[PDB]
Amino acid sequence: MKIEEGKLVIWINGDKGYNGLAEVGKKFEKDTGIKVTVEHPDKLEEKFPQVAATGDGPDIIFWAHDRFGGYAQSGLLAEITPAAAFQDKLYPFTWDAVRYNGKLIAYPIAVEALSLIYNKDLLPNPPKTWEEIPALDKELKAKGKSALMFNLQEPYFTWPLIAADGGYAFKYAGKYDIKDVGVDNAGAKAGLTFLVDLIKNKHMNADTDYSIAEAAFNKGETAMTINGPWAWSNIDTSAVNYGVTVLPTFKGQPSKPFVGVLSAGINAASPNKELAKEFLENYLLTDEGLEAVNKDKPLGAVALKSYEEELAKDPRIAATMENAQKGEIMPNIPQMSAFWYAVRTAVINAASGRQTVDAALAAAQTNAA
Amino acid sequence: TEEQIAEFKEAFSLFDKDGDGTITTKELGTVMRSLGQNPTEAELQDMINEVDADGNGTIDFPEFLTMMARDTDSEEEIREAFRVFDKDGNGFISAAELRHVMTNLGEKLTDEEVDEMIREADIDGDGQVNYEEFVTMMTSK
Amino acid sequence: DENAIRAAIFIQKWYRRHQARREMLEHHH
Ligand SMILES: [Ca+2]
Ligand SMILES: [Ca+2]
Ligand SMILES: [Ca+2]
Ligand SMILES: [Ca+2]
Repeated sequence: MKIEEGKLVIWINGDKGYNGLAEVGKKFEKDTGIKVTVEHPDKLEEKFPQVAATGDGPDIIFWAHDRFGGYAQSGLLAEITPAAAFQDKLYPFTWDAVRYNGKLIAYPIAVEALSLIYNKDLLPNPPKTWEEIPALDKELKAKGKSALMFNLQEPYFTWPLIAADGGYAFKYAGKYDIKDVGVDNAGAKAGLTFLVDLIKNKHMNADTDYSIAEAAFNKGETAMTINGPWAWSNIDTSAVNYGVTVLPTFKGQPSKPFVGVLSAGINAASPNKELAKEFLENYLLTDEGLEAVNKDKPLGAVALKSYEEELAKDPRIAATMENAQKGEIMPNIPQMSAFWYAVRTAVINAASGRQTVDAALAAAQTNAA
Repeated sequence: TEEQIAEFKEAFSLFDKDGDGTITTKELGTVMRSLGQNPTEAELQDMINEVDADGNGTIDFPEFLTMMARDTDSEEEIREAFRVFDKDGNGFISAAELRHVMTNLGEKLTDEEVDEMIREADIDGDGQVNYEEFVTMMTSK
Repeated sequence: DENAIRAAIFIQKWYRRHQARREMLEHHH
């Protein structure tokens, strides 16, 4: 309903296992006296700031961590107090996704990142290396196929390669440095130059977007794409004989995809902060709690070590984690908006030609302000 | 709000199927008949003259936007939208009825997306969307 | 009135929200 002292109200997006989360609220209600209402309102991540301290928010909100930094800056999130021994149960790198001004402000739940997706019928062994991809495309083009198609319009999709040799968004101990912006170092330039030589040498096309690349891979026309777990469901339906694996290296260095951590925050205006902590620790963030959620809709890879090791028996899950651990935590600061717009323009202009990779990156370096 | 402007531009595109920036009466009648309605050319022309401040025979997006802004009882319109989905009048929108209308409109959804739209709308978990559930989603904005 | 156009826009909202939601989960458009 509205927030009431002695009950919990939870917000989580419609695509997650909210009926699985409601089962965990039921068990919590069985054990304690405490009722739990799991809700999935539309646009909850937009409504939370409008409504947070008027009593019509939730005690608990699940979202991608990168929105929580803005929330924390507006004073909407309680500071979280998990003991050192609770924190050990989760992979250490996930705790770095839920800090703001050094303070913990959410519980990590699940982890997502881009991976290399490949057609095992067209390419039984995936390339370990970005550099070996052009040759592959020569071989596949001679069979009427192509090596690789992924979305070239969104910096989120091309950033794994631009970052591999030394690029980054803002330099990370436990706070971000909005001065130190790594889009113009030699690494970023070498990464984007390779991407651009791919297009120049006609191994990829600058206009390819999400829809174009998904259709191609799911019809068996290209041997690889780059995508996240959200995309597996359409690939299953396609019945393409596909694998999911670690991203190709570049100049011997791992591709560095952005990491997104589904996290649970506690409303700073809540009179149920202790019950919320109790519900999240040792009900949700447990093998059986994350399982009830996963059985409703799959979480992908999880922050909780013990249950990830079970889920990672699926090698697509193992691959998502392995790419996450090699990746860059998406900054949760609001200057990310300037970074996004800056780098979207640089890539489209550089890839569209008539724009020096060196020039576009210099201007993108500036436009983060 | 600019987020809502974009949402309305998408709604504009449903009618402007050739994407020339204008809505004709032919484009209007194509969508309404896709929804099982039976308008005359006169009712089609009237619907467009009401919005077309230019006098040319078409609605452009500024005209469309000005009109969307202009309110008191959207309840009727939402009820009318419910009734179009609920073609057998049994009080519940099923996956089949959702798919029926979306395919009539040219909206591409996989079976899983249809099922997922049903699930999220389906507050009480009976597997179908009743009127209050429909209203909950339609009024989020 | 413009009852029928508004009703049709309302009918389409279900698809707009699902589409916008899907794009954000797939990190694009
Ligand atoms: Ca037109
Ligand atoms: Ca006009
Ligand atoms: Ca029915
Ligand atoms: Ca229902």
